[PDB]
Amino acid sequence: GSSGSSGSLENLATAPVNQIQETISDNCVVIFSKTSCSYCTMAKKLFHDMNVNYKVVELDLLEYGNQFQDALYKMTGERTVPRIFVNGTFIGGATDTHRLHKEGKLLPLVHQCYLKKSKRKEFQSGPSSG
Repeated sequence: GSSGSSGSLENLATAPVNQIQETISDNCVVIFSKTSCSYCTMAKKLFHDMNVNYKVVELDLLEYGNQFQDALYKMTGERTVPRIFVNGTFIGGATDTHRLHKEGKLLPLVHQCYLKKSKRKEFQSGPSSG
């Protein structure tokens, strides 16, 4: 916690939020959690047991954690952890994600990120200069 000399941050067009959007877009499953909660392990245990290659990231340890921490809070609307992101959509948290698998509302997506990738007759948005 820090008080005073607050209410002013450098201006830039490279917010930490955009950096994440790309991560979830490329990757298949990203779990943004910290090392201050217990549920943090639940998520890992859930996927780990499912044998579904997952990608967790500890913000607490990350120097710029307080940053990527907020950006997410806006994409989810809450500040709870861990945080599971599938297909650029906050399907829910540790508990929620756990329930889905049961109702089979999580697998249907897990088999999508990778699906529809193999080279095929399809136009995709890509950068180009010369």
